[PDB]
Amino acid sequence: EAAVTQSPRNKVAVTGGKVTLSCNQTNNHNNMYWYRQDTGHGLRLIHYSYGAGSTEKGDIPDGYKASRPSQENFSLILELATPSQTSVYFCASGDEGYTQYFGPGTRLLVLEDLRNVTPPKVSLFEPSKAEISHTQKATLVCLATGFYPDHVELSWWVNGKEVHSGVCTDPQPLKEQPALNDSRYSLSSRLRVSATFWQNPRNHFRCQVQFYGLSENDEWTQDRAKPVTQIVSAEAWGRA
Amino acid sequence: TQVEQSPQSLVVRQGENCVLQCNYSVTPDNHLRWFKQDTGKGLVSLTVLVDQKDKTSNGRYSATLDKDAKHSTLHITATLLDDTATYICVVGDRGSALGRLHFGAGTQLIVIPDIQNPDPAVYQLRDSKSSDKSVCLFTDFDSQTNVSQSKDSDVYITDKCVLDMRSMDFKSNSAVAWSNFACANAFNNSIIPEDTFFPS
Amino acid sequence: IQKTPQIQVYSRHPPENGKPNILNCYVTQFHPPHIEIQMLKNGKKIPKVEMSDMSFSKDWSFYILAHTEFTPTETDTYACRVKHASMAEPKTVYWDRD
Amino acid sequence: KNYTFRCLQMSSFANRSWSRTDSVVWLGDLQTHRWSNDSATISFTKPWSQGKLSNQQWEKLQHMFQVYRVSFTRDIQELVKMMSPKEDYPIEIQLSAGCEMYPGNASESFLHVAFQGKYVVRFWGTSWQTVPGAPSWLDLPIKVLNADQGTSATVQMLLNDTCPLFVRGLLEAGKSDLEKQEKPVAWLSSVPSRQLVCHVSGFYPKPVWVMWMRGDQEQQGTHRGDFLPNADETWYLQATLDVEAGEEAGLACRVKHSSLGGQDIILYW
Ligand SMILES: CCCCCCCCCCCCCCCCCCCCCCCCCC(=O)N[C@@H](CO[C@H]1O[C@H](CO)[C@H](OCc2ccc(C)cc2)[C@H](O)[C@H]1O)[C@H](O)[C@H](O)CCCCCCCCCCCCCC
Ligand SMILES: *[C@@H]1O[C@H](CO[C@@H]2O[C@@H](C)[C@@H](O)[C@@H](O)[C@@H]2O)[C@@H](O[C@@H]2O[C@H](CO)[C@@H](O[C@@H]3O[C@H](CO)[C@@H](O)[C@H](O)[C@@H]3O)[C@H](O)[C@H]2NC(C)=O)[C@H](O)[C@H]1NC(C)=O
Ligand SMILES: *[C@@H]1O[C@H](CO)[C@@H](O[C@@H]2O[C@H](CO)[C@@H](O)[C@H](O)[C@H]2NC(C)=O)[C@H](O)[C@H]1NC(C)=O
Ligand SMILES: *[C@@H]1O[C@H](CO)[C@@H](O)[C@H](O)[C@H]1NC(C)=O
Ligand code: NA
Ligand code: NA
Repeated sequence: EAAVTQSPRNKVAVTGGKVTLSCNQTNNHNNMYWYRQDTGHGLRLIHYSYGAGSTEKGDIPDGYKASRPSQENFSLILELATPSQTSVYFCASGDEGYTQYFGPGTRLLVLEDLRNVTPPKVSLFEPSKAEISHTQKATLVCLATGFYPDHVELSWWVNGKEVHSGVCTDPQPLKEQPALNDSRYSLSSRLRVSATFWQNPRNHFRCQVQFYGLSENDEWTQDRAKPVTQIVSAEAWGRA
Repeated sequence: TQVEQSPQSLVVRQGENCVLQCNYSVTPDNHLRWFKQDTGKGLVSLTVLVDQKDKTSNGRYSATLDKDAKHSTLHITATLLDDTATYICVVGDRGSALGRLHFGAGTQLIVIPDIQNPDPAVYQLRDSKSSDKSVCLFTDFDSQTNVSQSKDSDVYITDKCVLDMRSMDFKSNSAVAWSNFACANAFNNSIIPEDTFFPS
Repeated sequence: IQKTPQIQVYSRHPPENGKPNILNCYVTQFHPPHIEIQMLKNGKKIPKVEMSDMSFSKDWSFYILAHTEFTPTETDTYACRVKHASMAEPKTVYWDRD
Repeated sequence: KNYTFRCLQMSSFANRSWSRTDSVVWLGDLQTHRWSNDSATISFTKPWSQGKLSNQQWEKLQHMFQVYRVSFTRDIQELVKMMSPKEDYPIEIQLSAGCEMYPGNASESFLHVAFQGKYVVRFWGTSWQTVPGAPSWLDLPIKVLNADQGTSATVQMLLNDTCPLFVRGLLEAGKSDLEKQEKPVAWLSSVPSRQLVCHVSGFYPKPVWVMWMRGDQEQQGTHRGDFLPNADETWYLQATLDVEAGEEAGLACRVKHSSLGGQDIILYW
């Protein structure tokens, strides 16, 4: 019942830039805790708080500042972001008891430079008639291409509602040019439905890629469109 | 680190049981908690053990704690695909908020699903907008089949991935290939079943 | 709040000139427990004075017993000097055989 | 017949990092244990200090205390952070824990806590509580401490079961030391200002009787001082009488003590 929320959920930042990770909790818990999770390590405590105005150093506080302006909100501030702060950050809260209630986590990537950031192109590939004939099933394939960096969330939407059943997305994007320094990525996903579901012309199918890039405040000196955090999608209607 | 987990990683087949272990040196040791973490997701508490010689159960999950040995095991009975995750052991040094948590680095479990009726095929799929572009979908192959990268570096092939149509109780493997190229030639660098359907 | 230590100096056995004895310095009623106790012969620090473990009474005030071997004479003076945060200057209490 | 067993803990926290914890243990007026900050283990100060505990029972008990000392130290430090900035270093904490032993297998256990030299907190029944006069801010520490069921269960067993049992054994094992008789030696002196002093030293146990006397007449001007300890676990006492100079002769100091067995000490001036 005691829920904790984190914002943003995903962030791309530049070295030397400022990053604020926010944590909100409406349980009236005095105590809040910031952790980072890195491969080959358990969660490590950065900063904690016993109440409003209170912040305390954890195990690895260097390069981080904490802020507890109210009971509800605990902020983690990276004044001068470094690549070594690329991580997944978890916030937690609790009362006097021993249980800590964890938020859903925040993925942070700190790049050296933002020059290569590019949003995806998204295409939706319609099921083959052969598949429908052979299996009585219909697989849609979604393809996101030409994006950098690799921080995307791909999701499937049928009639304005997200579907999870019959979905599978590549565990990681693959590199389009493995030879090159800052290769663009491609990601694919499948949605499989029954033939009759796809054959229904009132079923609207959409593949959505949430891309994480620059904020409105980030400086941009290049010619192309500013590669901001955005959604790119592709859609098709069912048909007989 | 005062909390060590074993194995580091393991692969099991659907229906099999597995044992995950936790060894710690944390003093004092008020309680031990097991978390499940799906890839790119948060921490889901499975159980908490508190007693000197404790035993808990939560559906197909059961756990033991032996404080004298400073050792805990998590048993997963009859693994399902959705058990694919990292399992994290956490020891708390106090029965209150004055405590610090001590996290293990986790154990990666992969459960290979049972493919009931394989029907391997390679289909061509066309772009909803511009029909000139296409992908090749290798689907409905057995978990025994391995999908290799292409020799051509202008061809792209994904690693195999399994989807679950829950309502139909149906699972199928697939892989995708595209370029700028025929579907007959797409998976030439892979050892694919001989009965693979290539529609005309 | 800090409380001013009481010092009591007394001999273990009946004092007789030229006869080895033990001199006790009993310091009580102080808070906080950080204290420095010196036993002096003719104003000079006596070496290797034994200290009891610090303790406290029912009223939560601390006490400690310093003691040393001494041989009283007609000339020699013996004193106990205590510095404690509750006092601006160190307090000296002289052994009076009478 | 009634002996009080006292475990006395003194903890000083100078700042966020520096702290020290020292403990002494008393059965009546005899020291049975010492636990210096510098020491990993509890020291016996008597041959019988282990009581009737086996080596395994003692090791388990000591280990519990070892964990406690480290834990207590961190807990105070964390509670200070929690109340910030209401309370600040330096901080002195005292614990007085033990049991009073009555005849016929009866006892009362206690655990009292003083903060900055003032009794504020006790363990009673199954939980921590503040006592009358305690500041309100302590309500949060008490809430946190009471959240820890494991500590609660441990303390309960410690106070209800362990103390009485341990002390029963201590009384058996240390019988000869507890019941020892040591003879007082007296001597007289005078400081003009005149005031006569009767020194009584080397007696055990504590109960004693000292009065200045003219023949058979108890001089009601006798002022008994406090009981002062010797290093050898005997007691010192002095009784003073204020007199007019010239009226010295005829005065004696009578000392009654259980060790003399009827033979009172009389010293004439
Ligand atoms: C008491 C006398 C008995 C006689 C014994 C024989 C005497 C021999 C001589 C001994 C010489 C030593 C002298 C020392 C004198 C001091 C003695 C009095 C202190 C007694 C308190 C002992 C507490 C013991 C517990 C402890 O260590 N807690 C500590 C560790 O706990 C952790 O570890 C355990 C391991 O046992 C528990 O897990 C295991 C567990 C889990 C679940 C269950 C069900 C059971 C177990 C626990 O749940 C787990 O949280 C815990 O940190 C306590 O909070 C310590 C502090 C207690 C003191 C509080 C005083 C109040 C101060 C107010 C502060 C106000 C100031 C504010 C700025
Ligand atoms: C240990 O002994 C205590 C009581 O003994 C007292 O406290 C000790 C710490 C020592 O200082 C002793 O010298 C002292 O005599 C037991 O505490 C008692 O527990 C029971 C329940 O376990 C309490 O009953 C409750 O009453 C309340 C009403 O206020 C109800 O709400 C509850 O439902 C429950 O019935 C009882 O009040 C309590 N006694 C006191 C005075 O607080 C303790 O159980 C015992 N522990 C063990 C494990 O032996
Ligand atoms: C009192 O004892 C404690 C514990 O033995 C001391 O704390 C340790 O100090 C050492 C330095 O010698 C550090 O290496 C450790 O990190 C500390 N240990 C623990 C468990 O915290 C403390 O310094 C002692 N106090 C004094 C004043 O000597
Ligand atoms: C904390 O207190 C000690 C002793 O009072 C003192 O020497 C020092 O200023 C502090 N310790 C350090 C080194 O921070
Ligand atoms: Na804890
Ligand atoms: Na404070």
